[PDB]
Amino acid sequence: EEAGRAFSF
Amino acid sequence: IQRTPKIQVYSRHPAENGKSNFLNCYVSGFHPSDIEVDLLKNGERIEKVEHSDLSFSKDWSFYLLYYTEFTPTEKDEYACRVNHVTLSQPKIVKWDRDM
Amino acid sequence: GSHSMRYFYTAMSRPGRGEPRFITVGYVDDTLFVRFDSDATSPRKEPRAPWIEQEGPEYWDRETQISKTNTQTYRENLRTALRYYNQSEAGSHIIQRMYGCDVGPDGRLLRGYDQDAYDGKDYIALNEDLSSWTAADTAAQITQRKWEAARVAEQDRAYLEGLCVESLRRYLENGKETLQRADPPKTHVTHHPISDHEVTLRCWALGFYPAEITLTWQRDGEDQTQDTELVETRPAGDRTFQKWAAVVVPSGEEQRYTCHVQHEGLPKPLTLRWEP
Repeated sequence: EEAGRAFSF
Repeated sequence: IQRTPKIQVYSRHPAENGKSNFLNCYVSGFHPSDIEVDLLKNGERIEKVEHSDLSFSKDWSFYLLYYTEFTPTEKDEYACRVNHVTLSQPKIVKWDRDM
Repeated sequence: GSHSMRYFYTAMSRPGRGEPRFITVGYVDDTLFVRFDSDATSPRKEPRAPWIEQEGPEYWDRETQISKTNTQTYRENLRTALRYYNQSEAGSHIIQRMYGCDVGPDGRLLRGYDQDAYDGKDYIALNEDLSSWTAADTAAQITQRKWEAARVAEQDRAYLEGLCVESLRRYLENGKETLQRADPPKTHVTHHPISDHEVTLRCWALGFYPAEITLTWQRDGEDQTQDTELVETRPAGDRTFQKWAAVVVPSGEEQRYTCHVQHEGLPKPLTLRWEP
């Protein structure tokens, strides 16, 4: 399972 | 900046004339990800070749497998033809059953 | 044995040809289990291994939503990198992400990862401590400061210690027939004269899983790294991998050469020779 959300650079 | 593909052309199982197999062309170590790969039978493009989903190695370079069913004979010659931004001309690698 | 779960993102801009394509693939060890492609007719997370097919419809909707959100995030990330590197809007660029977890035989976390590249070069990487970052340059430092301010590393750590190991544990059990089976290489040495007094010995490994393998030639018990031609380990297409190592040897001297094979599927390392 993936993490809840990725993050903005 | 940019990295040129390594190319291997080979079968899924040891080749036996008249026995159904898979013909593979594995391209790897390349960057950027756009790449053009054909499988050739006696110099002509095989239709409906499939490929794996775009993946990459620990060094961020990409790899893809292109493949198709084929039944080798003594007479038929096979090859993989690859173009990429790093190459002037398409590169052709012939299938040799001992490679 | 030890296991890994990894997700790989590739986000590729293509000015003049629509919005950047976003592809996610997920792997346990060397087995692909899920994919997402923003260029698909109806983009969804899709199963690519039989043992993941039992996950319920809520799993698929949640995972799909995550990828749709990340498509947007990584497209934004592409625009941002253009700014940080003072680049024009005309060229095509790539951001890649790898994140995931390694576990030991007991299933406890051995190591977590979350790192990115820009145009094939390191950009930023979560350090092994799961609390601090390594930025490759002054552009990535701006991302680092933003991630420190937002406590991103703490969020990664919670994922990597929690859901990452827990879901990988469930996958290993659900897929135990395959994920926890090692297939040893089928091996043989071939012999082909190049000329009157040179022969190629080629040591073959076929049909093995996982991909990790070691193949070496020795001459009178000493390693021949420099004289060995070693191809990259390559996928057969039936889940298994292939590799060979070749050495050119003087005719008459074949028996001075031994091929050595180590693989997890082998109880002990193998030694083989050309067997006329």
